[PDB]
Amino acid sequence: VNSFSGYLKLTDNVYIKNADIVEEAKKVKPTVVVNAANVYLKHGGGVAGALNKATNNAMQVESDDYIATNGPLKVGGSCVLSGHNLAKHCLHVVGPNVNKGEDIQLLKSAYENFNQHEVLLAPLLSAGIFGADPIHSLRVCVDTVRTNVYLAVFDKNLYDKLVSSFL
Ligand SMILES: COc1cncc(C(=O)NCCNC(=O)c2ncccc2O)c1
Repeated sequence: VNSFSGYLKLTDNVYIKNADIVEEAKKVKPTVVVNAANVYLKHGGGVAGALNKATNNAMQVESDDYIATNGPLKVGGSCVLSGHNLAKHCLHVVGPNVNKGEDIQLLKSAYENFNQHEVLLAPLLSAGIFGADPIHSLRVCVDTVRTNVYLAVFDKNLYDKLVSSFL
């Protein structure tokens, strides 16, 4: 038993809710919150901008030190940093950005990072400003992630579509 509340169960291990991931993180304090990161960990907008804003820019300060030491992530890759006031840890995962021409097949590799964590609160990778089809992202999630994932979908209209079209 865990503290996540109000989720619709899609599969044995995947759950989904219409929620603001920032508000959900502040209430649950999960072990892991997933950020929709880019390779530079520049948290300017979308999920990343909202998570970073909720940390009062501490996420960005930590991220800049990470990049200065390690260089950029790979598309499809990830790193574990602090969750600040939102979670114990933040798993920064780089899904392919369609608006940059990145290969959508890398979406499966991106979701594989979730398997290193027993339970996660996460957004749909490559959705929103990353330009992928969220229905496709949900399908890849269900077919790739084997650990317990609680998906927060900000847009109510999208949440209902995602639910109604789920196979
Ligand atoms: C590319 O295919 C698509 C099909 N249908 C919908 C989308 C989409 O992402 N729509 C934007 C949904 N809104 C939000 O996520 C949102 N989040 C936070 C605050 C306010 C907000 O409106 C994409």
